[PDB]
Amino acid sequence: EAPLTVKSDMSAIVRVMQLPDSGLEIRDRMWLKITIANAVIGADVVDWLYTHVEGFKERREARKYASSMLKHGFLRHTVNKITFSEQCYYVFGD
Repeated sequence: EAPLTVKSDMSAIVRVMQLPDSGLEIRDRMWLKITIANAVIGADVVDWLYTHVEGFKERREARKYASSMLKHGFLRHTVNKITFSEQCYYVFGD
């Protein structure tokens, strides 16, 4: 299992996914049948956590961690501030 589980340093989690050798990779993705130079959103961030590592009960606990990861401010959305969603392709933040 990945070097994480679920309670790993939120900042450490986002950092991992960012790593070009994590599995998710945040820089290039596909959506709507197009190609973007920076996409992932909580949706992908999740599929990764669960994929790369694990520890969450189910899709619930999983989505719970991802959301908590975004709120922390480790992710950037296109809304008022952040407010997780996992629907509108987003990009890490800082």
